[PDB]
Amino acid sequence: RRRVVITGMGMLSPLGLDVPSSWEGILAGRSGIAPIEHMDLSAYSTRFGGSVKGFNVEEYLSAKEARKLDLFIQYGLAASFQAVRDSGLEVTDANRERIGVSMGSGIGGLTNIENNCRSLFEQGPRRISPFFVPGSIINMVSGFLSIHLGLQGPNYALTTAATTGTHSIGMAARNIAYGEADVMVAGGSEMAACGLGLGGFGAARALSTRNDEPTRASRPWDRDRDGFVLSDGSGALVLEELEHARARGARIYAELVGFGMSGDAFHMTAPPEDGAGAARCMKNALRDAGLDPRQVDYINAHGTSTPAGDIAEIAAVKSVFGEHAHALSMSSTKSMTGHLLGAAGAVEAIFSVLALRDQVAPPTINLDNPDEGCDLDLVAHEAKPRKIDVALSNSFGFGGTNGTLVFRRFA
Amino acid sequence: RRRVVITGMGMLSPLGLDVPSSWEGILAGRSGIAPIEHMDLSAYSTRFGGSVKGFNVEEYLSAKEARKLDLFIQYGLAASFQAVRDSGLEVTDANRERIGVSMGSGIGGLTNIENNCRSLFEQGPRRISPFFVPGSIINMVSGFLSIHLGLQGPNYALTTAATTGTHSIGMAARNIAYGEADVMVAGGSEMAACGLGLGGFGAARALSTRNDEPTRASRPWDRDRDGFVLSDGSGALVLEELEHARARGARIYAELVGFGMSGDAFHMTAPPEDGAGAARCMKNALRDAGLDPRQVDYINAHGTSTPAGDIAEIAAVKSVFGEHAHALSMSSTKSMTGHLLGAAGAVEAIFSVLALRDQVAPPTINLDNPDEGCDLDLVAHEAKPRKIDVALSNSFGFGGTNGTLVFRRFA
Ligand SMILES: CC(C)NC(=O)c1cc[nH]n1
Ligand SMILES: CC(C)NC(=O)c1cc[nH]n1
Repeated sequence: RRRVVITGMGMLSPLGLDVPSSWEGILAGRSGIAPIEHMDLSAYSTRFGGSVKGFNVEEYLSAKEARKLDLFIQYGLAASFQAVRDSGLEVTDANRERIGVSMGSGIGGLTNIENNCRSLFEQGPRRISPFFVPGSIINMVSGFLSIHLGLQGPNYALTTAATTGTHSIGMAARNIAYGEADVMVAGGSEMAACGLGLGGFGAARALSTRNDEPTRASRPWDRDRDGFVLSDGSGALVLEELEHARARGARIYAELVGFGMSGDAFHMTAPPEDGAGAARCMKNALRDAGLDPRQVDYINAHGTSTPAGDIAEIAAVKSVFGEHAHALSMSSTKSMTGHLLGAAGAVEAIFSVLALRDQVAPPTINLDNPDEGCDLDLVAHEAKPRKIDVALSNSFGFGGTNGTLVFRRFA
Repeated sequence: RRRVVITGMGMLSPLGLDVPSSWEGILAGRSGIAPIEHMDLSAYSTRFGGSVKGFNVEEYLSAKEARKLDLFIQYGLAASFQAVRDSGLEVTDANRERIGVSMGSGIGGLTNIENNCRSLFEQGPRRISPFFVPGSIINMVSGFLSIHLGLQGPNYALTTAATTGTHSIGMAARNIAYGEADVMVAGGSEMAACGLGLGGFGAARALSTRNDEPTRASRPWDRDRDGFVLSDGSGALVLEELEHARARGARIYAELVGFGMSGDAFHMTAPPEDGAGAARCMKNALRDAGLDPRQVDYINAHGTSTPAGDIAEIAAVKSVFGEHAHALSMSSTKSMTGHLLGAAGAVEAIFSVLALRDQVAPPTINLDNPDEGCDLDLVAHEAKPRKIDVALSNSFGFGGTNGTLVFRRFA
């Protein structure tokens, strides 16, 4: 089985329009959460979220091309273009069949759907945009990236709710490991802040309603948590076979050593109280990496700020790591970014890789009063410089679909 | 030890095809910035700039000669011919060895290089013009001017990015001071508005992207500034030893009393936040002039409309001038002209000399909301008649290369 390394990273998040600006916010404990400006939400129970501020699509695409694409596609292409530039890779006739794309989304083009739905109900079907389908379907980040850069390798898209970015990266790594590609651009994107998004998650009572203090709403493992915060953006990584990277003198950030999956097979939105599914998934990833639990230094948690979810993840980490659960550091960067849904696993993979580069555990902000049994090192309030050789990233999605990635300092 | 005065000036700018037309625009607060007409930029993130409008090279050169020369050389020769005519100097066998030229450029013949590169890639090397080298190299403004007018004195060219025009004038003044010339034609020219120029500065994210309001894009010290505006043109001055000027009854505009240089030694494109390099450079120029900071009445700023640059220049002016920083007037004429790069220091030297002639500080247009700490007299919006005995002109360039000129009312 071939080794897979990370040679390029790209991002849009509520904290920044690139990786270095986002990471500066993470290490400073900055919130990207604010009242939403782009629609009137006076009728909604949640009126805040994590928006991308000041995005200029014309840095990436012509105004002509951009007009045809939903925001989630613009965001996915921005992160992908950043990652490919960051990698330094040159695409040629000799390698274009060996370079593929796996960029996913949880909910896809809900804004475009809403806008075309308005035209349809008011004025009938002949008002629908000709670009409605190709500019809204989830696989068009992978499609449009492949067309723009001439990538002819495996071309697909995952949609697994909060697990999307984690599955996208893990399965792209499998393509490289088993020899069906040498390079993959993998990750996810999301822009679900429309009436149907805030209204839909609101109707399921999944969202924090702390409208008076939006920056305090996302509070993983805190006793006063009341649901997740909806956020927008994108993450992309260039995954590359090790000898391919070495041959061209690529800068290597870290090694992707492990990928695990499981299903809870329990409930449509609630985890089992002991997080048994999450425990199996983390053990599967560590076994894939050939690592003992005692070798893990940092966990980037799922940690969405939900009553049932946050405590199930603690139970799963205690089950897998035993006494070592009190030696590792675990934090939820969703305390600062909110929940990017299909992009969460992509941006959190990048944060896990930068924790390895910079030897620092990002904080869990807003952890004022840890709940019953939440007695691990959850890196409350402030970043913690420490030794990190192995970093684990968890994603648990609606339906009980679980994914874990394991990254290692490269040697 | 000899005194140096200005006896002739010439210009092409986005505001006019000569000095008086350009200065009328400056004092009226007119913008020279517009959507670019000479190429299709529909695919670029910046689609506007400061173009020279209605330039006729046949006013200066035969069609034969002009066809051999890049636009930046045509522009440099136009300004130089204007300055020499303006000075009234007669070139003879008795003085031609005592008259030299120092005309520079930041980027030089990028248009010609791009056009010859197209021929080379499509049709191979025998399609390259025989005039490609002598018609594109930066020293051919000095070369062609010397041949056309029979000037046999010191003959050279500076290339120091945004500092080019300032270094060119200061070093020409040193030649006269030290006795190696009695007259120098000095300044700079630029025409970087080709695909490689807009594309190159765009790729570095150095340019404003305010395509919806081009005349509002250049907004030095304004909280909503987002990078510089690329502009084209040329400036030339006839510098002359004082007794030489007096003897022939020359009209004297002003005295060039000081020239200072420094390097930031900090970063390739960013200044130090406190502008320590700019402060050393201004002090060096004042020490050269034998002036105290309290004697400065007007500063023509570098003021390019960049986030880091504009606030560094304020810090440097506060450091050098102390309480007097609130008594002098400082403005950026790039608010109107945009950034002429290698020509910026030449056209801004001319504006500093005319501020002395006319006793008026040109405005900083578009200064709607001055940023934190930008609380000096920045001559917002409208020209300000006032007493000006001493005017300073600043230029700070890529690489941290700094130059300052000091001009005085002549007595
Ligand atoms: C999103 C739901 C189904 N899952 C969890 O919150 C969770 C926590 C631990 N294992 N699973
Ligand atoms: C062009 C860059 C390198 N320099 C400045 O903008 C600047 C401002 C004050 N000192 N330096």
